[PDB]
Amino acid sequence: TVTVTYDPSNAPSFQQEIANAAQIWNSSVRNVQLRAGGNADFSYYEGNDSRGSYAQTDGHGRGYIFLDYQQNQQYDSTRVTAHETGHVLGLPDHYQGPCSELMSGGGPGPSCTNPYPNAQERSRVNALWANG
Ligand SMILES: [Ca+2]
Ligand SMILES: [Zn+2]
Repeated sequence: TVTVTYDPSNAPSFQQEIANAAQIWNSSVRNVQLRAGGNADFSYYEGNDSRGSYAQTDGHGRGYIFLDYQQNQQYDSTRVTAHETGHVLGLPDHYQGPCSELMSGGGPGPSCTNPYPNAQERSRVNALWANG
């Protein structure tokens, strides 16, 4: 198991939802775990961007996530935050997917509140982190 360290301190409005998203990923996958702490690999920020939330990441643990205020009010914020964290873990956008896919993001609309990755998404993250 590898540990990826995140810094939540620059997204003060989202502390509970970041904790929730980290606990959802930690409860779902075996080969990587997320922990808050110093000398972090990736960081969370907040603000306004009409495009919504986004991730600037290499897809293997590094970079940052921007959490947009409007998207996190109109959609379930746990799903949004867990979704963007999925990009840092290596998973791509799949907007045409159903609500049971976390990586379909906002595609299924604001009635979809599911923040958990499905079995295939879990398997893919485990394989991407199998060798660190
Ligand atoms: Ca929620
Ligand atoms: Zn996405």
